Amino acid sequence: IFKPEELRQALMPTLEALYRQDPESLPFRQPVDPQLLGIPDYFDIVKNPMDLSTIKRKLDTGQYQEPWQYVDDVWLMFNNAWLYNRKTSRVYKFCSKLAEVFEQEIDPVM
Ligand SMILES: COC(=O)c1ccc2[nH]c(=O)oc2c1
Ligand SMILES: COC(=O)c1ccc2[nH]c(=O)oc2c1
Repeated sequence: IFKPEELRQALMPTLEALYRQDPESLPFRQPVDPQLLGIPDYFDIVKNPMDLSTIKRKLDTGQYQEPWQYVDDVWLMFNNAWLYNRKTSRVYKFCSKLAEVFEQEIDPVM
C-alpha cells in the first residue's frame, strides 16, 4: 500500500529510466505538436494525448493519488504512439523499447 505522499519517491525511478533512454525517449519528452511536426491529423487519430513531461508534472505536484493512475498514463503514452505511428516507423520502434524498459522497472516496484 502506497500513500499519495510516497508515490514520487517510489515511482520516479521508473520514469527516470525512460528519460535515460536516448534517443528513444526524445519523441516522448514533450507533448506531440502536430503543426510543428507536420502531422496535422494527429488529434483526429489520438483522443487523449500523453507524454513524459505531463506524467512528470503530475508526479512532481501530487496529482496522482494511487499508483494505478501513473501506470495508466504511461501505457496511454505508449498506446497512443503505437496507434498513430506505423509499425515500420522510428517512433513505433522507440515506443516498443521504452515499453520493455518500463515493464522491467515497474514490476519490482508494484
Ligand atoms: C483506468 O483504470 C481505472 O479506471 C482504474 C480505477 C481504479 C483502479 N484501482 C486499481 O487498482 O486499478 C484501477 C484502475
Ligand atoms: C510520441 O511521438 C510521436 O508519436 C511522434 C513524434 C514525432 C513524429 N514525427 C512524425 O513524423 O510523427 C511523429 C510521431
